[PDB]
Amino acid sequence: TVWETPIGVKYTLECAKICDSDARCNRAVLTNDLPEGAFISTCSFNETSYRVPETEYRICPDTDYTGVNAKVVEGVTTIQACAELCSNTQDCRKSVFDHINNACAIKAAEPATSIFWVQDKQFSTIRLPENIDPAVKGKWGDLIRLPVIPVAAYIVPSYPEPSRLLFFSSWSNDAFSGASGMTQFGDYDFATGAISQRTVTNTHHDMFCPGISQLEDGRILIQGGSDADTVSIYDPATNEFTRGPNMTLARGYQTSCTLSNGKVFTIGGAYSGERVGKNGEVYDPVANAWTYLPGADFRPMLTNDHEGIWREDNHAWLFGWKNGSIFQAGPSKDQHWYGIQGNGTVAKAATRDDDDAMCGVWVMYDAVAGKIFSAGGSPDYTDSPATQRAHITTIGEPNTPAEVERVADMGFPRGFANAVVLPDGQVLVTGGQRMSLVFTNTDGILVAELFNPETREWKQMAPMAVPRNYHSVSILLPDATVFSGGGGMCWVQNVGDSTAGCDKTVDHSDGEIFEPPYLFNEDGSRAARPVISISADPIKAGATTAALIRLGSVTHSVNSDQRRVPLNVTLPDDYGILLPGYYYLFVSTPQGTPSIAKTVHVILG
Ligand SMILES: *[C@@H]1O[C@H](CO)[C@@H](O)[C@H](O)[C@H]1NC(C)=O
Ligand SMILES: [Cu+2]
Repeated sequence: TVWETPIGVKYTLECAKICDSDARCNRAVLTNDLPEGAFISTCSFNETSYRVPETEYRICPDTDYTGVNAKVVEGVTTIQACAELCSNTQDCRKSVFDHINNACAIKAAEPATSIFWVQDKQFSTIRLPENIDPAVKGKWGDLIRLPVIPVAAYIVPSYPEPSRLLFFSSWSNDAFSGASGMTQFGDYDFATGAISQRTVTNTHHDMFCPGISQLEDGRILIQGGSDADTVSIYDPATNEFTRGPNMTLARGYQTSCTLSNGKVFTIGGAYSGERVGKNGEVYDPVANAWTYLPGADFRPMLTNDHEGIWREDNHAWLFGWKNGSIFQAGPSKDQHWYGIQGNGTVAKAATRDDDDAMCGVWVMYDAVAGKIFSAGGSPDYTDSPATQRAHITTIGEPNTPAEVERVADMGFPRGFANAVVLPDGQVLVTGGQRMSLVFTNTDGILVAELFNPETREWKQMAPMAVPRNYHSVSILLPDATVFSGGGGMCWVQNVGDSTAGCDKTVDHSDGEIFEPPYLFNEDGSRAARPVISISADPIKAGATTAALIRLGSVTHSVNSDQRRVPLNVTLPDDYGILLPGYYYLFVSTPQGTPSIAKTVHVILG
């Protein structure tokens, strides 16, 4: 028995309307689709327009705008009077009416401040609706609710294009501890909009805080984390998980990268296992064996962190390059080549910056010219003002110097931001916060920014709805849209222990999808997209505008699997440019408009 008020609110019919009249009433003697506190991208209820005496504003009932106020005024008794007050306040785009206390808040200016939109019966929100030109600024869809906070996500490789996204958290949907023989997992078909969860127990792996690398045959190698030694192998073709060999050394928060030769190198990972610097190691899918590399020395890639060595070897910016090489772009001030020959190899390649940029974003946007984009991050893991500084790092031959040029500063300092390269080799940076503060919404940037490497300039994109900071993700989707999601998670001392004491306002068990400008004509209508009608055949390197993009895996601001291979409309010879593994074929009109990718499985000589 569910009484649904006209405006759309819903109780679980005489005291009921008594309760709907008192903004302070949850119980009587309230059960909306979303819980109270939930963040929203769109009004969950029937809105109302409203015109001022001199001639407009949209009103969403039972909702709040959180963030700094320009003004709070105690006089006001009515939404209409709060609305009036906004019109008379210079630069007022958003205002809040507090039913309980007869108060009107004018929200401070976006994007200088960030403002969020929450379900809350105590309030009503008023807004001068932004006219957003999708041709200049793209468009965000509405929050997608998910069973599991997507702390880690990867595209499941399929034919003729992928349809699914796995994501995972820890032993719980919204909480982590230490080791626990289990991970909570979520499966989102973005063709059907279908969503399922599952507990993965068979690999005895809590995969929270892991390394992630897609192998040659498109299996995903999930390494360490809460079960610091345990390795899990995800088989797209059976959607089942297999136990890989224990790493030589227990790690968490380390990065891994697939190499030229379909081996996987990892270095660092002082978060879990022993709390000391971790030297390199390399997985051979063929031997099905890990090999400790004592000469792949952690010490040169250490950041200097206020929290010490726990953090310093974390989230290295690793790329497989030519002839089994590894480039380390950061986050440490200085960059380094690493090799797996003999027992190791490490050498300085360049100085990128005069400060470390922990969890800064990083992407190889042009493999064929070894161009790497980097921006944001913070000198320390947490309690650290993020940087606006960005760089193109140019890499020629493995183990010779590399070229770093400071390009223009981002519009916003970002810690814990996420990045994807797009078919045109533009980079989309989403989320992150002014000051790295683990488990916070604080000063989450909502405006996406698109860096043009051809121009070396930034454009501000339309704003998303939720802050995407610690434990968030971004990842390219086959239809050339960006998925942005997660945030939060709560530490509890033991597995099973109650989550009741956790602040869930920082938990964002959901995502949202960006349609970049390139999907829109000058009139805001969706551009006509090139279609493709390709052999589903393992093609090898060097065999015969367009671009390939390797399927992404992503956690903790680390996307080690994504790589843009620009083409001649004809694959390149070098596997250290064309890393083997599953890609996206993007054919795009010479105005800039791309296809729904066709999946292309590159294999080794
Ligand atoms: C494509 O051809 C151009 C000249 O035709 C060449 O310089 C370039 O290296 C080739 N591929 C890419 C992606 O640049
Ligand atoms: Cu974490």
